[PDB]
Amino acid sequence: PFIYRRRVQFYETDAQGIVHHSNYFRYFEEARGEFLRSKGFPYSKMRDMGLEVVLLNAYCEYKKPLFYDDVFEVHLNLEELSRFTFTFSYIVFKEDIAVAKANTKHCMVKNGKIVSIPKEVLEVLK
Amino acid sequence: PFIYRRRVQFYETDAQGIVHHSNYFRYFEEARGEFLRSKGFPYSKMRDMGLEVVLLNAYCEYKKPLFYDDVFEVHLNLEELSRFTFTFSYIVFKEDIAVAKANTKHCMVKNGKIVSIPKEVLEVLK
Amino acid sequence: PFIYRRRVQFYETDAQGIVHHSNYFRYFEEARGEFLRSKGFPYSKMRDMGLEVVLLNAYCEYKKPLFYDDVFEVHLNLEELSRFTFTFSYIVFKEDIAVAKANTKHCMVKNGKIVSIPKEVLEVLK
Amino acid sequence: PFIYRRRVQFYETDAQGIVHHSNYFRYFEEARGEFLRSKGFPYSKMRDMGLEVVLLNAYCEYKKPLFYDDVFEVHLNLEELSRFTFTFSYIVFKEDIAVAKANTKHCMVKNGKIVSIPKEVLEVLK
Repeated sequence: PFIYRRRVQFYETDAQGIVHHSNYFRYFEEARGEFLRSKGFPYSKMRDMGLEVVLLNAYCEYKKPLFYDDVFEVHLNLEELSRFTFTFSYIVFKEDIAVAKANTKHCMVKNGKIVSIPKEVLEVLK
Repeated sequence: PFIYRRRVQFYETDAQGIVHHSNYFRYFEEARGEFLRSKGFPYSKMRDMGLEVVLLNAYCEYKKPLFYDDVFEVHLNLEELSRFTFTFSYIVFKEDIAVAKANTKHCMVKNGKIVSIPKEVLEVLK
Repeated sequence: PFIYRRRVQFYETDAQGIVHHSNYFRYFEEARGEFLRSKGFPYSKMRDMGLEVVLLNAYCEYKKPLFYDDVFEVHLNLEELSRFTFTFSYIVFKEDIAVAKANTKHCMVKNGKIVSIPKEVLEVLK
Repeated sequence: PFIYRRRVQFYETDAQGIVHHSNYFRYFEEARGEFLRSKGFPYSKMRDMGLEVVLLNAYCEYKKPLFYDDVFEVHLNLEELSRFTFTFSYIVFKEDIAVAKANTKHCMVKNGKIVSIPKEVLEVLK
């Protein structure tokens, strides 16, 4: 898997003393960005071409909480890649333990229209 | 449905010029809270008993974006209610149009253990 | 003063069990947006005139915390209005107690350049 | 100065295409946490000693914007250290340009009461 390792910041918690559920999606976005950066085609360069990566749906299942200052890892895997869309899966680990699992499906946009994924992008995703 | 009506704030947008996907989960939480408040058993009073409502999983599908200052409505429906858990469904409307759909499943916790849903809570959920 | 009323949402808290200090600036932004809307000249209309209101500096003094589900008011007052800038002050009240005080200073841009505040905009600020 | 390095995440931007002003206070919090960790006395350890660091006031002056994917540094400096309070200042640099300047003032509590800053804590702040 591609691994993104991250520490919980205080502002990411809520009054329950855990990381708020909505912030997991932010962590997944950070992981996707580092995935692309690490492969040498950062999302920022995609945006310079006039490409947008559009989120279609997202799912997260929450098994155990994350606390302030916990070190955790998001292990990302490409699940599906078609002409128009791609799907990532994510497992969030803390110590030995899967603390959450998720997935996100995406498509791509240029000049206000859905475009098939450029071969240059297929290369880094694959 | 229970209806929650809300306007998009500037800080809820990102550089794509849309509401960031993670904020939809925050909007659903606001809707759940107003649902309970409106039925006269706000979540805050549940927390005073020493009850926690725990999110198990969440899903959102994104059909059309929301923009800064858009007025939108979250229409909430109780989908499932068992001894231990409950599931809400959500449709986000803007003007005539379903802009996203979602669901969240929850359970309840007291004194570090999963508890069956108190009859008082069943009453307001139903 | 212009009065903006608001309830604290659960995601606005952190593990300290209080509203995270950064969110106060979001509440002030909401208050400014409601003030401009009340005047019949929402910020969205300004954006449709190729204008941006740019924040110069911000300060907040935190006296007492806000907790999840607290109802509070933000009292907004214009402090300064000049050719190019304006300054608002804010007092956040909970029940009849001042819980925080703040101020923000702003200017306006068009075409990536600083413009004199349009006369139509001075009219609603004053 | 203590140097904290950071990259802008997409969710930290707003529709203006810049980092929302409220997020700067989150970056400063991250910088403080890294400073304390570097000293072998993370804030999490303080929490395990029934202590809380409470923010008194905060100020930020915004000179130039940060954009999505910008790498920047926060230079943290202790400005004041007294029996009960301490003050940090911050300069945010992008490339070699100061983009923002700020400061935060803090005190410490235990049992819901203000305590003198422990000697062990003064030792790592100084």
